Amino acid sequence: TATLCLGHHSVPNGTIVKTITDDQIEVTNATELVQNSSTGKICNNPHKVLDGRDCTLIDAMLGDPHCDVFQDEKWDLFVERSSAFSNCYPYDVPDYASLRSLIASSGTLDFITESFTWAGVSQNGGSSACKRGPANGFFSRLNWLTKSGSSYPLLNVTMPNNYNFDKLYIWGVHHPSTNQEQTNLYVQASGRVTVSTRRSQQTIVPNIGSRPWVRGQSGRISIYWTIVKPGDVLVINSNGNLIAPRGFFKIRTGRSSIMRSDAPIETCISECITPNGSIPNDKPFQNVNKITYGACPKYVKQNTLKLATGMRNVPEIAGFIENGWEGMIDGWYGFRHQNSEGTGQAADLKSTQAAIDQINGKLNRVIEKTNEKFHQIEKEFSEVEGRIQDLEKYVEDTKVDLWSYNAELLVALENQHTIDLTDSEMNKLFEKTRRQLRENAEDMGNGCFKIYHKCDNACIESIRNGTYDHDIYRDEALNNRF
Amino acid sequence: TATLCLGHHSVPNGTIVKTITDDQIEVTNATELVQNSSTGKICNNPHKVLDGRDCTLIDAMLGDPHCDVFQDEKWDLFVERSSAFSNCYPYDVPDYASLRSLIASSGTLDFITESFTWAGVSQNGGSSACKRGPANGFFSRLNWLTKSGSSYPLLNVTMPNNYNFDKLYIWGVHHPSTNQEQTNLYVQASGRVTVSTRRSQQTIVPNIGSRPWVRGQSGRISIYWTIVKPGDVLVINSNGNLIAPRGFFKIRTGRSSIMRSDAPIETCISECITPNGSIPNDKPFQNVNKITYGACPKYVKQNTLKLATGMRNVPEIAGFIENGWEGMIDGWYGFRHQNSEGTGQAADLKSTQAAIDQINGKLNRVIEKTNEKFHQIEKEFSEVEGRIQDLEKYVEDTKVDLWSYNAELLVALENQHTIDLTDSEMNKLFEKTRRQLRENAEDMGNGCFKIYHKCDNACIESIRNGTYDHDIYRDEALNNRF
Amino acid sequence: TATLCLGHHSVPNGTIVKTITDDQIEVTNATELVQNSSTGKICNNPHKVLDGRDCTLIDAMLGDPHCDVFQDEKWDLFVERSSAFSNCYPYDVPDYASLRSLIASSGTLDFITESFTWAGVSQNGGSSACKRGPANGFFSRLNWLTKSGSSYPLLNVTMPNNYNFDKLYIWGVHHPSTNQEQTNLYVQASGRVTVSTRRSQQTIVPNIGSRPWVRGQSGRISIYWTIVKPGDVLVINSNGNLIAPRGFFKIRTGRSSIMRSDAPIETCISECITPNGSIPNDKPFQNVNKITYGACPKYVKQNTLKLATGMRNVPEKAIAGFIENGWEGMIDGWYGFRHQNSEGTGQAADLKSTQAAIDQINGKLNRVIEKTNEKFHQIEKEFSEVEGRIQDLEKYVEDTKVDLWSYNAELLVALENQHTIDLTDSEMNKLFEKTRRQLRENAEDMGNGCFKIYHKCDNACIESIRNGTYDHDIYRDEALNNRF
Ligand SMILES: *[C@@H]1O[C@H](CO)[C@@H](O[C@@H]2O[C@H](CO)[C@@H](O[C@@H]3O[C@H](CO[C@H]4O[C@H](CO)[C@@H](O)[C@H](O)[C@@H]4O)[C@@H](O)[C@H](O[C@H]4O[C@H](CO)[C@@H](O)[C@H](O)[C@@H]4O)[C@@H]3O)[C@H](O)[C@H]2NC(C)=O)[C@H](O)[C@H]1NC(C)=O
Ligand SMILES: *[C@@H]1O[C@H](CO)[C@@H](O[C@@H]2O[C@H](CO)[C@@H](O[C@@H]3O[C@H](CO[C@H]4O[C@H](CO)[C@@H](O)[C@H](O)[C@@H]4O)[C@@H](O)[C@H](O[C@H]4O[C@H](CO)[C@@H](O)[C@H](O)[C@@H]4O)[C@@H]3O)[C@H](O)[C@H]2NC(C)=O)[C@H](O)[C@H]1NC(C)=O
Ligand SMILES: *[C@@H]1O[C@H](CO)[C@@H](O[C@@H]2O[C@H](CO)[C@@H](O[C@@H]3O[C@H](CO[C@H]4O[C@H](CO)[C@@H](O)[C@H](O)[C@@H]4O)[C@@H](O)[C@H](O[C@H]4O[C@H](CO)[C@@H](O)[C@H](O)[C@@H]4O)[C@@H]3O)[C@H](O)[C@H]2NC(C)=O)[C@H](O)[C@H]1NC(C)=O
Ligand SMILES: CC(=O)N[C@H]1[C@H]([C@H](O)[C@H](O)CO)O[C@@](O[C@@H]2[C@@H](O)[C@H](O)O[C@H](CO)[C@@H]2O)(C(=O)O)C[C@@H]1O
Ligand SMILES: CC(=O)N[C@H]1[C@H]([C@H](O)[C@H](O)CO)O[C@@](O[C@@H]2[C@@H](O)[C@H](O)O[C@H](CO)[C@@H]2O)(C(=O)O)C[C@@H]1O
Ligand SMILES: CC(=O)N[C@H]1[C@H]([C@H](O)[C@H](O)CO)O[C@@](O[C@@H]2[C@@H](O)[C@H](O)O[C@H](CO)[C@@H]2O)(C(=O)O)C[C@@H]1O
Ligand SMILES: *[C@@H]1O[C@H](CO)[C@@H](O[C@@H]2O[C@H](CO)[C@@H](O)[C@H](O)[C@H]2NC(C)=O)[C@H](O)[C@H]1NC(C)=O
Ligand SMILES: *[C@@H]1O[C@H](CO)[C@@H](O[C@@H]2O[C@H](CO)[C@@H](O)[C@H](O)[C@H]2NC(C)=O)[C@H](O)[C@H]1NC(C)=O
Ligand SMILES: *[C@@H]1O[C@H](CO)[C@@H](O[C@@H]2O[C@H](CO)[C@@H](O)[C@H](O)[C@H]2NC(C)=O)[C@H](O)[C@H]1NC(C)=O
Ligand SMILES: *[C@@H]1O[C@H](CO)[C@@H](O)[C@H](O)[C@H]1NC(C)=O
Ligand SMILES: *[C@@H]1O[C@H](CO)[C@@H](O)[C@H](O)[C@H]1NC(C)=O
Ligand SMILES: *[C@@H]1O[C@H](CO)[C@@H](O)[C@H](O)[C@H]1NC(C)=O
Repeated sequence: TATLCLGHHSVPNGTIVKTITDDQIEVTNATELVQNSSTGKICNNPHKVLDGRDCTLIDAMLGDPHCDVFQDEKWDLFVERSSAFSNCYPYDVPDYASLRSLIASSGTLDFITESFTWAGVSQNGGSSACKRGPANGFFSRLNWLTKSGSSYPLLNVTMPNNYNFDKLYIWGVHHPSTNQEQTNLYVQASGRVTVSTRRSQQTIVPNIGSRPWVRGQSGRISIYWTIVKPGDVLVINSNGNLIAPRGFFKIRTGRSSIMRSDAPIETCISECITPNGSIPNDKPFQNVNKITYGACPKYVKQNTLKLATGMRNVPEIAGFIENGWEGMIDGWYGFRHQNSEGTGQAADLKSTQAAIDQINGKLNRVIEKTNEKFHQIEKEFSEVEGRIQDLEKYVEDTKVDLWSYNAELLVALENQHTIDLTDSEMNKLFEKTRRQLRENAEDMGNGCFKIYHKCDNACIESIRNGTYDHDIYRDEALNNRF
Repeated sequence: TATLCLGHHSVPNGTIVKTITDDQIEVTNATELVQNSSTGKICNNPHKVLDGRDCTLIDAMLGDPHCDVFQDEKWDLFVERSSAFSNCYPYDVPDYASLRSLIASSGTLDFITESFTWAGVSQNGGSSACKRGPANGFFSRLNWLTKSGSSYPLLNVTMPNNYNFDKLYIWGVHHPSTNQEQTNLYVQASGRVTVSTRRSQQTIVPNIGSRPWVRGQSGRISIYWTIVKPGDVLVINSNGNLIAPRGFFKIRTGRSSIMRSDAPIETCISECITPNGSIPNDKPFQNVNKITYGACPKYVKQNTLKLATGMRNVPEIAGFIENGWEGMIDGWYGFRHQNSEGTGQAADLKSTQAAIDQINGKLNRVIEKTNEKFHQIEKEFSEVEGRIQDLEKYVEDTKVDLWSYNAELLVALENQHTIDLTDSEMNKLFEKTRRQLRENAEDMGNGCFKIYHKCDNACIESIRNGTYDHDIYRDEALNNRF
Repeated sequence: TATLCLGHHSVPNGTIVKTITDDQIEVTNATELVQNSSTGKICNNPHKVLDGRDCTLIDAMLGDPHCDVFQDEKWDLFVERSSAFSNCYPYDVPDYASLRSLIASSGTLDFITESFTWAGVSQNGGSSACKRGPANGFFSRLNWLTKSGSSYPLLNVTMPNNYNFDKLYIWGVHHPSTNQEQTNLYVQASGRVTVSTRRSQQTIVPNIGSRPWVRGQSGRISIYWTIVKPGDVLVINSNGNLIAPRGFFKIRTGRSSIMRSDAPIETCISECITPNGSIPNDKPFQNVNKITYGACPKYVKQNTLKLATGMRNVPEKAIAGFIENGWEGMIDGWYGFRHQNSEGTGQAADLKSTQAAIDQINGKLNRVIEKTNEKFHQIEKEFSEVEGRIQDLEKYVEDTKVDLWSYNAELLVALENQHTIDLTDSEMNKLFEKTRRQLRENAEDMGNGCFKIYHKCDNACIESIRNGTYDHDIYRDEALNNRF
């Protein structure tokens, strides 16, 4: 007689995962699917990262003197720091967020000076709240007009767009603190500013009243913008309180954006940037921050998700029935034989290769490699606003919940199918071996066959290869069994 | 000889479910996953529910006399009734929804009086449209200023924030019906109101014109609000038409919200509130209302979803092949034996336990227990508005469709796997029994084994336990079978 | 002895699909789930499609002369062309998109004229920028008021809503180019327009200043609207610069909408319309356009998704069984028997297992996904100008929805293919095991899916085995001598 047993490998330290059917099952190998940490640094490649330091994007656009270093800059990602401050004439922007988003998306601050003529007024007004060295100054891209002599005439100027790209104009209106100041700077008791194209118009009447002192001044300035398409024309008509433009900004379509962060910038390479720093993108999910730029993993709420990579781990001649082989390091499935010569062991390459090829590349079949997103909505707020902020928060929360559910279900399903396939492979190998031994062998019921004839080492090798001929040993076996 | 059959339990009345593969299959037990009814009452525990009977939140905030009972109230959920009405001076709020949302989210009406000084004007103006008993009155939190003698001087007042929390100020502007009324109440022919901090400013010019009578009055009032951060200062500068504040409201961050409902409030306990009433949250899905507050099931479009909790139900010695055992009430899987002593029956505990432990707790592996949401967007509207309302409706519709698809797919998948696992358990038990009987038994092909030796009750019990020794009965069987 | 083999059909040209476990597996039949093409025409049935031609919806509402043919029209879908233009007095609409969406959703332009009284002013002002034939004209639904003699008195007019439906009023304000023009047309140096109900009010002060010439004019007009509920009243109070309404529009609730397209309209039937044209809706997914109207498939990013309809396709390499071998010579069913005997070889098919497999395969996708979701009026999804916050939010919402539905479609196809392959394999194995059960001890398995029967099993014996009425005892003893 002889013994031929079939078995599968096991490891001393396994990992616990979750399936559709079982909450905890131990397997021989697993991988983590959620990225949960960052180095805390922002890499300067391959995206062009521009550090704003102590300047906001709007202050750099307007021409705050301590931001003069930012003239005509370009970026892929503009990083705004929390220590930024303003040091010029106090101002406000109706719909600040929209202008900020527009400028950030455009990705450039290229400015072209134009030859405006302002007949009968003084130009280049200044203030002690915006100092350029020792002298009083103002925003570098704006022109503060006041009366000349004792008159402030009606201004009526035009500028056509004879290029083939769009023009962006930034202009403003001054709000004085008293009626006496209004008459002192602009002769008329009530100013008016009108800015129009062939398809749009805006008219502003200034507001008068005392306000809290900011850098010594109780007056204010309001900022507005206008876009002029190719073939159109801009007309400015005003009888007081005009803060004139000095030229226009180019506006482009691209993949630029802006981000708030305090992380330092270092020399390295990374495709995914968050406010916490750069993160690697080899995993499909991340838990670091829902604000991202570049090729990034999808944000989820879970901090860990384990995907099974090997078969179930069963502690440890016998077969595979509730028994694993801790002494096998040559493969996943294999044979053992007990004989007159002695015990021997070998592995099955075909079933191991089939299992590995099935397991490898599993998650790429369902989920995409990397989703690249560049400019998105704001997801953190500093002031309370109401309806629109509520809607933005609701949208983000809904998206996060749905993607977290997707990730959980996908991991559970994949683990279930991996376990099932490994078990089926083992059973198929056992059944094929049973098919080869037609009537000369019997199943012991523990995954092990007993062969009734003399099966030496060459006999076992013939069985393992698949060239076993039962007829040769048929009659003898029929004598041993009955 | 003897007969040993394997079988599974059956029930007289089963339930229909749907799987991935079959449109309808009958099982022995199932559970409903969608909650589709409410008692029609709102429970007063554990959330603090405040009923605004005849008052809206805005009217209670401003100080409508018939809302005077609501001064300095707090809530977790404010319930607005459809029979609420206004009984004071006619008014309107630019961006009513935003102020309503922010007050509701704050969750309190705590008001602190401040000592404003208004020099040269008369205070506490009233109207017959807002009666406090027999006398003419006004909103309790606002101060109506008019001329004193024959003059209305320029008002210029300031108030600093020396606390460590934010302040909310409510103020207003009066719109008269005629120019004569304008000059009669405020000496100047055109009023103006300016309210500012160091970081913001608002200026309002009143509108003059006749309007439809409301409680005898053709004039109107417009309401505005301002938030003052710690370390900032509020400045009010007015030439006329000012409705002054009397103090400030505390504004907080929390989980409070507001709801429109007509359901009565009763003494009970429930964690999930809808406009239809309170609902239990033991099920993962609900169909009652997409407006919810608290720990609630997810809203879906389906009114019923059945999850299988038992094996397939097959109508009814024989085995398990296309035959169930209605006479088995001691377990799920079991043995029957036919012998010289007589027929006998028993149940298998291990396979039953494995099946039950697999079935129990299946849905908790994929879906979360309860998602708590407190303040969300509005989902029902009474007027047509356009762009923003279209966006809100679109967002809600997208969310509902995606979650309904998720629920349908999850139920189908879980039912498929439950059926598969029960079938596999039965087959495994049969194969194990076949393994134990090595050569002394024959498979009848109906799920039954024919034993060709004398197998008495003790022999049956040895087979069932797993201690059956074939060698003892080997030779005799070989004589009987051949 | 005799031979009995079990096998399954195969085809000379199979199709590749993807499952959860395999990147590529070849099956005998598959179907495409994504619609990726259109005929380029919009069908005029069953929806009512109205071609705007050279007019926008707002211009047709206001009464632009070259749009006069659109008076009192109705639609289910309004189609705006890219060659539309305006040919009247220059104007602008604050919140243009909201008014456009409201009118498009209402679905009608039914107008009722009312008898307003404007005492002390002249009516029916016109311009050379808006010509009706040879004469100067104006919008047909608006009345341009102007001074009479040397005075422009204060106007207070009222109109009550005594019906049981809502009223929509469109009105406007004129912005002159100079102060002299302001005093010439309206005596007062600063005009004012107030429009109010019991629950709302709006007041407009006109703006003065020079603007670029549009059809000879530097002045402008601004357009506003007001809704009056049943039992309410409208009051108009003005002392200059008013563009008065002539009546009211009916406003309805329904499923009407508007779409931008240049596709021509033809006589045909189709339930789903896109800017590219009509598309059939027999498939659950589409890749043509994310803008749709009617009963339409869900938009996804993938251009193809193949769902398996048959079993795995195995080529055909002494008859053999189903083990790594298919039967190209079988055209009568999916699973079948073959027998080798003294009379000769014979073949037959199994009807029960084939029927079970087909009934499982048929109608699988309808169990999970709904047939058709009908959507009528939605948000805008393409923009011509940069705006900022709201446009960013709309684009973000649409992108999120598209990504989630694409993931759903991919996962569903993979899961369904996996289960189809599993069910076909299980059916074949079950048939083989049943056949093994019938031959209790009278036959031996060769291990290639084929049994060999030790006794004399003729054609009638084969048929008895196939039917399920084979009795082993009859041939028991004889086989027990052949085997041992
Ligand atoms: C309408 O109401 C507003 C608000 O109340 C008034 O605005 C105030 O106007 C006064 C006068 O212009 C302002 O007073 C000035 O404040 C400056 C800043 O003060 C800060 O810094 C100093 C020292 O750094 C601190 O001590 C102080 O507490 C503040 O923290 C001062 O620097 C100015 O000093 C000038 O006057 C002093 C007088 O002794 C001279 O010695 C100095 O050399 C210098 O000339 C000055 O005191 C006040 O800040 C404004 N308030 C606000 C909130 O901005 C309007 O004036 C009022 N309008 C009318 C018509 O009444
Ligand atoms: C600008 O245009 C508007 C719109 O027409 C005009 O506003 C109207 O002004 C008049 C005069 O002030 C208002 O008339 C008053 O209406 C009150 C409410 O009437 C309702 O209730 C009564 C009884 O409950 C009903 O019979 C009636 O049909 C209404 O349902 C009346 O109570 C007032 O009564 C006073 O006058 C009568 C006259 O006999 C006396 O007997 C009374 O004691 C009392 O003194 C009064 O009739 C009218 O309501 C306003 N209309 C609207 C829509 O509000 C402006 O006049 C106009 N501007 C100018 C400058 O002309
Ligand atoms: C404030 O600033 C604005 C902006 O500059 C000024 O607006 C301009 O006003 C002038 C005067 O009315 C306008 O001039 C007129 O332009 C018409 C259109 O010109 C177009 O078409 C012609 C031929 O088709 C082209 O050659 C031309 O380049 C344009 O493409 C002309 O048709 C008018 O012609 C009149 O004058 C000629 C003079 O020879 C006569 O022969 C004609 O019969 C006719 O009477 C006229 O030239 C100009 O278009 C306005 N510009 C814009 C951009 O709108 C304001 O005038 C200014 N306000 C003040 C107070 O200064
Ligand atoms: C262009 C111009 O007029 N610049 C002035 C400026 C403005 O007049 C003012 O900011 C408009 O609100 O004001 C400057 O300052 C003045 C002080 O020097 C003076 O003591 O008080 C004035 C207020 O009553 C005013 O603040 C400034 O901003 O530096 C002077 C500058 O030339
Ligand atoms: C604080 C004050 O002036 N209160 C007045 C009030 C206002 O003057 C008015 O609401 C401003 O629009 O008006 C009161 O009523 C008046 C009537 O008594 C009078 O017959 O007609 C007036 C209109 O021309 C006005 O309606 C009121 O609202 O009760 C009187 C109150 O003292
Ligand atoms: C109802 C009316 O007053 N219609 C005028 C119209 C308006 O006065 C004007 O559009 C208001 O801005 O203007 C018309 O044209 C005028 C020219 O004929 C004239 O040479 O120059 C005027 C400007 O100073 C004005 O453009 C028009 O629009 O056709 C004449 C019409 O009767
Ligand atoms: C990445 O940075 C964010 C900053 O927003 C961290 O999130 C905050 O974490 C603190 C500490 O737990 C909380 O108090 C805040 O409420 C969090 N903010 C938000 C918006 O969630 C986050 O923990 C950081 N992640 C890593 C891995 O460093
Ligand atoms: C819960 O209350 C809502 C009220 O919004 C009910 O929904 C309405 O039901 C009526 C009657 O079928 C319809 O005419 C309305 O169109 C429904 N409104 C909406 C917004 O869908 C709902 O039926 C109630 N549910 C239960 C279980 O009582
Ligand atoms: C249906 O029409 C849309 C029009 O938007 C086509 O999408 C455009 O295709 C062109 C050509 O590749 C691109 O340059 C544009 O960027 C696309 N626009 C958008 C918004 O995606 C689309 O290809 C058409 N589909 C069919 C099947 O004809
Ligand atoms: C576990 O699987 C990963 C593949 O994801 C492989 O890189 C790793 O070497 C495996 N671990 C062991 C111990 O084989
Ligand atoms: C059906 O299953 C539920 C558990 O989901 C259990 O409470 C109930 O008793 C079962 N019904 C029967 C008849 O066993
Ligand atoms: C493939 O399946 C479709 C239905 O899914 C059927 O119409 C078609 O005839 C099938 N092809 C063949 C060759 O049977």
